[PDB]
Amino acid sequence: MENDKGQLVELYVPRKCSATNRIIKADDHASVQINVAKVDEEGRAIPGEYVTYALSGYVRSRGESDDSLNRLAQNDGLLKNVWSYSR
Amino acid sequence: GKGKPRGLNSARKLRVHRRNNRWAENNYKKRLLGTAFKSSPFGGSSHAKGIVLEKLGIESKQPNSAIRKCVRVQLIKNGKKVTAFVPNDGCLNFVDENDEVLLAGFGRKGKAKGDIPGVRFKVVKVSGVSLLALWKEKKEKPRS
Amino acid sequence: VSTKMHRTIVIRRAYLHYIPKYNRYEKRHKNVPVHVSPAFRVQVGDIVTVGQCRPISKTVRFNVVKVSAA
Amino acid sequence: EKDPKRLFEGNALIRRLVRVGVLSEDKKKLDYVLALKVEDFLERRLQTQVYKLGLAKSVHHA
Amino acid sequence: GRMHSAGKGISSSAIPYSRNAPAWFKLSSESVIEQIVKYARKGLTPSQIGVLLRDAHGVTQARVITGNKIMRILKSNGLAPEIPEDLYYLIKKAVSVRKHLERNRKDKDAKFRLILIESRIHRLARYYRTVAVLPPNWKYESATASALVN
Amino acid sequence: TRSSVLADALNAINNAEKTGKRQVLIRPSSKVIIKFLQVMQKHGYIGEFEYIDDHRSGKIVVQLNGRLNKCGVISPRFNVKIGDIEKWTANLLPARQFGYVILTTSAGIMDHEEARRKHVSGKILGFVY
RNA sequence: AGCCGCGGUAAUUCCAGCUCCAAUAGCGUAUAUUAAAGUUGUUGCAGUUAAAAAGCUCGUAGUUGAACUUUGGGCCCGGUUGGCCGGUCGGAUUUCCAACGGGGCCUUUCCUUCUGGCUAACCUUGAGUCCUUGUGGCUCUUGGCGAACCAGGACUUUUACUUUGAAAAAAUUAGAGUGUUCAAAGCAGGCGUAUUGCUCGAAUAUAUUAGCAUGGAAUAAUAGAAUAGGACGUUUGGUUCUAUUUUGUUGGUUUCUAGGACCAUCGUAAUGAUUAAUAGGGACGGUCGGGGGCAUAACUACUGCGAAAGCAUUUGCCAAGGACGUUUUCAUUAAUCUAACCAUAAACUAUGCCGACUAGGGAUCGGGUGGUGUUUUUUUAAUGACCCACUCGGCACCUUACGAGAAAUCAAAGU
RNA sequence: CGAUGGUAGGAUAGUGGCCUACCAUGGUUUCAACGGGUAACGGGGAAUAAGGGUUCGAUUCCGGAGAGGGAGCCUGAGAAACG
Repeated sequence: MENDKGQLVELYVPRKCSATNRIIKADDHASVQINVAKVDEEGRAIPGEYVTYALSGYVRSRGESDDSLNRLAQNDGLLKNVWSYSR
Repeated sequence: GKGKPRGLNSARKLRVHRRNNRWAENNYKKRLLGTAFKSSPFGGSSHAKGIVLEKLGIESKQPNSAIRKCVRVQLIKNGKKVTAFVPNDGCLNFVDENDEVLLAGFGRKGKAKGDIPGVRFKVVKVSGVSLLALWKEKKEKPRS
Repeated sequence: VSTKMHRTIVIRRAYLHYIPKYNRYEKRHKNVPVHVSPAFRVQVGDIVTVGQCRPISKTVRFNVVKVSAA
Repeated sequence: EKDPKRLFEGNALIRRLVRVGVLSEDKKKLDYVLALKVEDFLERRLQTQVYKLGLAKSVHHA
Repeated sequence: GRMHSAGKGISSSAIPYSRNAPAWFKLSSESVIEQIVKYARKGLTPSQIGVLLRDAHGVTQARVITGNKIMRILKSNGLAPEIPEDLYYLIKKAVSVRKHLERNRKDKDAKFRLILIESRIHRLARYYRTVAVLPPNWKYESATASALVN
Repeated sequence: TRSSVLADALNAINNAEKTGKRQVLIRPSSKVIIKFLQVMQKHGYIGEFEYIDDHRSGKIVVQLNGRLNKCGVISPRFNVKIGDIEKWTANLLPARQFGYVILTTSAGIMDHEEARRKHVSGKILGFVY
């Protein structure tokens, strides 16, 4: 949101979920956010780099969380052959 | 589906049910039947003049208890009779009789668990002179 | 809708009527009596067109001018 | 906008408020009248414009 | 959901997708259109024809192998019955309960299963009269129960 | 029994987007379903969709993003005049700068801004935000 | 002292003194009506326990009713907007861009035509006209036409809705202009030399049912060829009816000719019938049940059947009915079926009822399809029982709750 | 004892069951006819108002009716008139 002149005039833009594109507010106290570690050519881990996933409050309560991890992670090449579209 | 019809050519059921059970609104039924003439002692008027039969003393039974002073009267346009009320000559000293008086109503509804009992009217002037002009003593009752 | 008189018939017309508070329609109808020349042959159930002339009877002001069958 | 009733009845309402001096001369836009206040008319009476212009020592001497 | 009942099942045949003949048909339309009339002279309904045709001579649907339906074929060759077939079967069902009633009288039950069967006939008869395959003075009655088929 | 086909072809959508799914299955299709969908697709509210056909009246499989709050239907399709769009739009829609109510109008099915600059009017059909 | 109430001495309200508050010309009291009132509910209420779903199924009028029949592609003109451009002794824009609406043609494809003038325009026998010389057009002459306008037509399903127009008195209502000294009003007024003057006004909007004129073809109805008396033909035979014309003219005749309809058969078109609803009815095959009528307890819940009240000994008759199975068939959806008792069972009540969708869990009852699994044995294939897994239909039960609720609670009492 | 239509007359400024003769048997109705109430003259308009609406209109303008209650007619272009 921005005025006639052009500057943003919210307080501060909030975080969308990543499995269902909802919006996570300041009292969604089950809204997990999870990092994984990039890897090295020798087989070690860079201490400073991540890949970040944000999951909403209610994809976890129904129990649909871990499958939504496997769907999300496998697009980024983390896994192979553990999730399948045509169920 | 709400239990009422929604379709487009349905305006006749909708308007004939509404005036059908509009007869439970309590003071729309009073207005179309016109019970203001057939039952009310005034007939539909603000004030009314009568002529006083006699002094009465009435009392209030449960929790309250004191000495409420009222008055009989007989209306000129009608012949029927009612019992009015006169406000706070609590000294017991303004009996008056065979006089012309002007009544009014209370802004009426009440609580008679203390039994401030079943009268409906009051008195605003007597023999051509206001009541408060005598209580605040600005006139005195006209006679020769 | 009726051909039981001698040289007159009765026409039924149908419309709808709008009630603004309820935003809807309701059906109505009106019957008109007209006159039939013996040039035409009209049985019940047909659909005619009719035009207006000066007062013919107590209750008549139209007579048929075309006809199309059922 | 560009609706000829907005342009004829707007630019007359604006023009009358400036001509008595309530709208500011840089606030000639139609949204700016929706935040006008009640003492912006109270400061244009003769009781108030004669005390400010130095003729009476108080607002009750006006 | 079953008019004049309260059951809710669903079980019909499911028509296959292709609108052509199967590849395991080795006949002609002329060599099959006449077996229909060869059993019409035996006095059969369309209903008995097709089930006899399917279970014996392998025609899946006369609708697709010949260009027409069964009743259209029968109407063109003049073998058509007078009263339409479904309506006739409700009539014949209605007399068999009626014939039971001349021998029984202490059945308050099956009295009120006949007013249901008769009710489906006026529903059928309005439609057939309106589309005009029955003449507009066809009416059913208890006297015409024992008249037109009986 | 089944009276409106569109009215529960949009009841199948938001009933399975309140639970955060991504795709739904509609049955039967219609000529007025598809054009209602094609105006929630040129505005971004849904993704893409496919039309089955099975020789009766086909099914549809739609792909939902994340962006619908509600889509609906108005069931007597009343007769909107032209001075009366803006009373229908001040009641159905959450704010003055987004959302749409769509109309069947003599020059096609369209939304309510698109009907302003073509200067037409018609019967109401539904809303979307 | 409207309504909760304050009195039983001295009262944080009666009766009076003092000091404060509110409006200032009191809205003080009475009676009607409007808002408050989602307590009349189209927008927009109330389903179990709070007022409130009729004893039960068939069925009038009324309301409401599945999907489908011209989409797409290509070219081209001309709108005002975001604009580049300002070029400047804000307005041009040489000039291009993005959108946004509009024409136009072509694609198997829109007014359906006819006769006349009639006007411009292509052209015909052919030059005038004047420009490189022309059947060049422009336009002259004969002649083919489309082309603008009048006039006769000529025939062609019918509505609902919506767009724009004419026509809905003034006063009043929204409202433009205008120092009645401001205002409510009014329709006035303003300017010079005031010396014989010129001069601006008295607008505009408000279809708000029915009728009238007009644009569009979505939505929802309606008609058309099935025994073809169907449509097109300059196939041919007919039967009629009019005489406008010419035989100056007139009346007395009929010859054609045009001009009306109807009458057989002879020719060409691809000759002409929407699917088959996880809507409904109808057949068909094997079954199931304390369903009903005539005759002759235990099993009773864990669950069976019937529209409801209700329904238990075997045997046989008479008809009815749900579900399942199927590559059969047709093209459907609302007038209100001892007796009589006294209530002496918190005497559980805001459920066309049909339809779509939304989380788990295991037991049981019908029908069907599977399986190297068993075992009576015919044999560890199979008949045969079991067993396992799926599947469509049934009355019930246990979980949770995103949801709903005043709560108890509820897979609907949710969306 | 005209209710709905047909044919011919009478009467009127004139059409018409407006009235009279002979004949036909029609016309209105659950889309509410016919009857009952109205402390009911109709509209332009009025009060309240987010939107939809609820309640009023005897009363300055236009239309109808009346002159104590019913009926009848004279003069006139025009009245069933009440100065």
